[PDB]
Amino acid sequence: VDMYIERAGDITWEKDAEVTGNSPRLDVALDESGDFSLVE
Amino acid sequence: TTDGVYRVMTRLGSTQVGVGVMQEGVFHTMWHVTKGAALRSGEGRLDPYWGDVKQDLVSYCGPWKLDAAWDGLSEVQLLAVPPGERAKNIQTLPGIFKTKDGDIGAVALDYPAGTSGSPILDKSGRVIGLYGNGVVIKNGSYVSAITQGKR
Ligand SMILES: NCC[C@@H]1CCCC1(F)F
Repeated sequence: VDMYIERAGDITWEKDAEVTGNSPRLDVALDESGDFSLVE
Repeated sequence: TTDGVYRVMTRLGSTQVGVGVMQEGVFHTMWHVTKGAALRSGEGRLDPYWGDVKQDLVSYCGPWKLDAAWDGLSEVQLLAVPPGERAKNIQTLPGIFKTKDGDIGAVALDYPAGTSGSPILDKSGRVIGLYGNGVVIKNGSYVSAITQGKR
């Protein structure tokens, strides 16, 4: 299984970016396997 | 070895399994993308150097170099590199993961799995973390932590 990388761009901020998405505030826990889960 | 954002590909045909960041000679991606396997870059090989399953992060060729953090107030940009698509910037105001150990920025953006490892940027262009470890809220909406390592 060949895993390989290809360059896709510079790391830059773009002044003309599409803007979208909410900003939810969530209670979460992070377990030993790196998995986030919701908490109540 | 050039600074930049990179696709992580696997092989019949090829498939994009994720994305990563080259900075200061070190390649940064998420553990779940590569599981720590070595990577080919042209005719050269990149060997894993550090990784941690709980943080879901791995670095190649040297220690983790990215250390900028979300300022908690400002919009950020996901520099998404989806499979089959040109790198593109998506601007958003992060929400928050509140945890017993402190708060983590989170972006409520849902891109294909092969986008995991895409960098999230602050206004100065610094990588404040990587996209693709997160949680699902209601109606199948995914929310990604802004996952940053330690330099
Ligand atoms: N291919 C082995 C993976 C290594 C050992 C644990 C950390 C690491 F991901 F770099």
